[PDB]
Amino acid sequence: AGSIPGRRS
Amino acid sequence: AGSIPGRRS
Amino acid sequence: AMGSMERASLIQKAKLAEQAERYEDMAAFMKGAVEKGEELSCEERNLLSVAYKNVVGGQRAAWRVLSSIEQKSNGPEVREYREKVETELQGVCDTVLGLLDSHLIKEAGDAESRVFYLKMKGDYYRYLAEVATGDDKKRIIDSARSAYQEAMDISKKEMPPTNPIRLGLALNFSVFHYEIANSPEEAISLAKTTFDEAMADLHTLSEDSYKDSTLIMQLLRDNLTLWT
Amino acid sequence: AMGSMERASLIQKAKLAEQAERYEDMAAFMKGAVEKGEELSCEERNLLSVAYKNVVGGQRAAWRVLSSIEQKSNGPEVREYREKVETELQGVCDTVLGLLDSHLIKEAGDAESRVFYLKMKGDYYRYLAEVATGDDKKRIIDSARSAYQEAMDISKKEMPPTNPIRLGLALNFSVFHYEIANSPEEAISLAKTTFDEAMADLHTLSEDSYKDSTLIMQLLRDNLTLWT
Ligand SMILES: *Cc1ccc(S(=O)(=O)N2CCOc3cc(Cl)ccc32)cc1
Ligand SMILES: *Cc1ccc(S(=O)(=O)N2CCOc3cc(Cl)ccc32)cc1
Ligand SMILES: [Cl-]
Ligand SMILES: [Cl-]
Ligand SMILES: [Cl-]
Ligand SMILES: [Cl-]
Ligand SMILES: [Mg+2]
Ligand SMILES: [Mg+2]
Repeated sequence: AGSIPGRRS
Repeated sequence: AGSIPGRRS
Repeated sequence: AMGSMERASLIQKAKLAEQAERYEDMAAFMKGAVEKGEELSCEERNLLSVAYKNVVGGQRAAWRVLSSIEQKSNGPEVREYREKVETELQGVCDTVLGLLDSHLIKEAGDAESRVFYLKMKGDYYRYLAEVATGDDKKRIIDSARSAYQEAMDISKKEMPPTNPIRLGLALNFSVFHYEIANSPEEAISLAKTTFDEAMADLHTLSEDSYKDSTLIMQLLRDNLTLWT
Repeated sequence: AMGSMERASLIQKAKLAEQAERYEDMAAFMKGAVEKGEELSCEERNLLSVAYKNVVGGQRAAWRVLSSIEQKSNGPEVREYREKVETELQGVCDTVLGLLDSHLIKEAGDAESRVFYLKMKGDYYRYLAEVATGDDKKRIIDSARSAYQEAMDISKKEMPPTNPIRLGLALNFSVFHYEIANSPEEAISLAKTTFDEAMADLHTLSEDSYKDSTLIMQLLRDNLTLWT
């Protein structure tokens, strides 16, 4: 599914 | 303001 | 650089690059196609324009971000990096202008192709004018003006007032007048007269032509609302 | 390539490049900063990760578009262009892995830095695994696994269950299990246990730490909802 984004947004 | 886009979308 | 790839393969790959949102690749494939030396079809002209408009559009947006930071700031890093982005942008504009001059414009005899290319020429000089400050800035502005004017003269003689290329040209030349030439009244006048003359010709159009013409008319109207 | 620019100027320009959405530039500035040979601070590690995650993220999205077209198709152009994008993607992953191996990981002694870099190592081997098909594909998968596992072992010994790096690591390792290793049950188990152990530690946190931990917990929950 989704991995961590590079920034909190 | 706005110029023409490259595609109709 | 693309000299060993078939023209048809370059066109095919430009279409794939657009689907993949790889616009730098797209532009490189289309530069290779133009450099084969043959004229471009309608569809191929649109691929060329889409590719470079997207590349330079991203550079322009980045330059505007950096220019804003630099103006608020006023070490060397912000100016240096804005200069780097600016030089890259100028390089892409020079590349497009070079394709138009060698030899797309001179081989374009039909009104539709010649207007398309002269509209592009106006646009890329306009993008150069957005970042210009030196001894040549007036000359860059005049180069954009001259290209747009020649395109306008041909379009008014050879195309109906609803033709989408004629409409997009007028739209962009009106943006030139407002944003570059410090001529907001000329910009408003051009947009209004273009809109009204197109409106009066919509009755001649099929459903699909109507959709294209009205799409650009709405852009003219959006600018008029912003400017008035 | 950036060898003549000061470390501090490279960091400053990486921050500007992010603001301008120029992620390739960002990555080049951060590669130059790493190559100065000094360890990276927390903020600098995040700049490095943001830059390369965005560059490779765009390559991955383009590869997926092209791979879909190629699979539907099954001339050489779609495969050739997918291969071109794939090679570029592999090159960027190799570059990141090379920075981690020379010498970010070996100099990282604090748990937070070492886990951060091993999580990155797992991620870039995972991106290589997404496009791998040859004799080394099992080995690429195992390299990702090994990096994530070492990061997990350190994180469980040295960090609280709400630590955002520990949480993001578990999130990404769970994606590895589901999407790469064909281990959906391991993926679900890891995500569930991570979520529950973080939930039970939220009471210890300040408002700002709570916001970070709950943000990642929601990503774990979003995956669990998709997978169950
Ligand atoms: C892999 C990783 C996990 C957390 C962080 S962070 O806590 O420093 N932070 C900044 C980077 O982007 C984030 C996204 C989210 Cl959803 C939560 C926290 C962060 C950095 C790297
Ligand atoms: C400059 C220009 C004007 C119109 C066209 S088009 O009619 O071929 N067409 C395709 C390209 O993108 C468009 C956008 C809009 Cl809003 C309307 C029509 C088009 C091409 C170039
Ligand atoms: Cl620079
Ligand atoms: Cl001709
Ligand atoms: Cl190719
Ligand atoms: Cl150390
Ligand atoms: Mg041939
Ligand atoms: Mg120094």
